Amino acid sequence: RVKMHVKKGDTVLVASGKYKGRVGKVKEVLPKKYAVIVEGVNIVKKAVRVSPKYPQGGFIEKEAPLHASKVRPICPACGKPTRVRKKFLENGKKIRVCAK
Amino acid sequence: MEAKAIARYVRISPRKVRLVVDLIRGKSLEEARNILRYTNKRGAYFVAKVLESAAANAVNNHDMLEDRLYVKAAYVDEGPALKRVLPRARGRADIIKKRTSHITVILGEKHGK
Amino acid sequence: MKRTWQPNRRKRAKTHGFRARMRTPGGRKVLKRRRQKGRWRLTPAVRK
Amino acid sequence: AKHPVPKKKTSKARRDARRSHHALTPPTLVPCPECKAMKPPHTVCPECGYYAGRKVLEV
RNA sequence: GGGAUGACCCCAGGCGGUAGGGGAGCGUUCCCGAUGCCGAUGAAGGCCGACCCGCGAGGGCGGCUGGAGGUAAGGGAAGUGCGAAUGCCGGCAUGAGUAACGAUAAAGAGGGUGAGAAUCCCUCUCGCCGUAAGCCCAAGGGUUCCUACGCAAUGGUCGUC
RNA sequence: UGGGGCUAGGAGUGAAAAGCUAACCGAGCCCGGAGAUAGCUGGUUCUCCCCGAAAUGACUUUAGGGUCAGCCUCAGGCGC
RNA sequence: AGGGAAAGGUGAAAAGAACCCCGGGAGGGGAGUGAAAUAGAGCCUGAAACCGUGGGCUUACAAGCAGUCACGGCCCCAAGGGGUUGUGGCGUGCCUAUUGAAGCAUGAGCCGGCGACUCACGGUCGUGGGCGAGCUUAAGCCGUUGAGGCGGAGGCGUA
Repeated sequence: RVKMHVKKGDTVLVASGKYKGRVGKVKEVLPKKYAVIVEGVNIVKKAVRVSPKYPQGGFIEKEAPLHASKVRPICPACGKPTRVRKKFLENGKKIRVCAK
Repeated sequence: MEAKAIARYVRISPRKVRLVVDLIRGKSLEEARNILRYTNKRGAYFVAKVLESAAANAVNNHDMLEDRLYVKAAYVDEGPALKRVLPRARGRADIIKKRTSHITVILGEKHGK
Repeated sequence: MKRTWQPNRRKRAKTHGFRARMRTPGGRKVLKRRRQKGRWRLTPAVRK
Repeated sequence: AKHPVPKKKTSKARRDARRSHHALTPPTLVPCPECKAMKPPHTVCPECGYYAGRKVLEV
């Protein structure tokens, strides 16, 4: 419902800021918040776990979302806007001059 | 080097607490404790509390050395009041303001060379 | 001294109630005004 | 609210001038003999005490 | 008066001012100029100056603050300039550590508990009500009843209640 | 004296004061007509330049309000 | 019946401050995140009244609409300025209303923000233009989608 966008569970390059030019997989997409995942932004948010059953939270943490426009999908080369193709029976998406 | 304290939002009127802060301004840490010990005021308790946390900080955090310490300066500034209603005769209703304070203490080390 | 408000629940319902207001054309208009205003109570809040 | 009332706002200067005498006094103290402490004179005090008299603890 | 009208040089007069009449300007918001020009090497706004230009309203210049906007030359519209209205809204002052703390039935001590107790719990003294200041129903009130954890606020002080 | 009822705004009620009718009744309260009207009182916001009054007469259900005249100002014309 | 408020904003991202230290807590002080933490949570910018601390000049034989003019001393970058004020000269608040007000006549505690000569249609002078014995269109119709054309019924003027 107009919510839908650009990339999904697959390989992408960053063109952002801090992590410019990177390549990482599946973005575990939101999208209520318009973001992604990659293997990119990491920060250590200081912890003690949700309940210190299986005690403390550790000190390297997880990936940050990252704004969904900073990523750019890729195939036999680099980025390319996605285009769309009929198949003559179903529907899928071809990169501009290549495939998928 | 100096150590700093600051106790915010304490719930007592400035004009009243100042009275005792002005007592210890510029004195050895040792005397201050006794001045407050035997000064006979609600504000004692409050200022004592802030005088100690300051000196802990000097020793512990800036390795300054208990014996050399004194009150370099101190002051108490005003915070935002608590407004409350007081009914009167012929049902007239005044507003009473419960005043409030931010208490500050800073220690230094006497002499050097 | 004894004052003006002397609550009695029978009295209130018979006087300012719903069924009461709908009997009289004037009472009918009260609601109609109230509803168009978006009041959350058309009649005084009365129960147990 | 009634009869007599101030004619003018009292000026900052004359406010503070009233208060010249509001200054405080430090409590008067002597060293607790028969123990290292300060205490106000003519007082029993509980780091110490007296002799032919009562005080804190002894075990 | 020069008169190469130069709006610049020379000469001579006028210039106290309420109600009012007339003439010039300065600044605020918005529009064309704009698919432009300035801008993170710092926009608007804020704080300072003994400097520069204007008779003046104003405009420049410099230093600190601020962090994303601003908008010439020449013109066009108007919710366009506040000190007063026992003006309106909000904020903070004075009186002031001043009057008060709501029946003149009345208190004292010892033990607990607690970071902290005149103000909580227990005990022993003392005082006050007793066609009540005791008990039982009706109205009205709407969980205030009981219990465990609490004390920022509410309690006219304190508070572990 | 408790509970249940009835009467209202030029209307009720009143052993009669113009009393009472939801803490101000010689005519209740609310909303509307409505931004009533107010010859009365108050207030009216940046700068410089030139000129600069009146508090009289006539009439006025007029007399602290007006209309004409008089006295201030600007523009055009006339020229001792 | 009816009346009727106040109250918006961290940061690009919560990375919203683990752990230690004083404190019953609330607060703070280290540490750490961030470009920035007087961006730390009724947190952008943070003006004024109002309340503090520190520093220079200054005051206890004076007398005043609180200022100005002149000397003189001290304190801070240099033949000149800035700050402060000892002595001497001179000086009846602002506004309104009034024949006349410092007036013992009205209003105002102080600061900030809101706050009062407008618009439509007629009319009448003045003025910058167009066309002229003539000048001008209204409703509407056609286009534009920030484009303009057409439309003489009518109106004023020529006695």
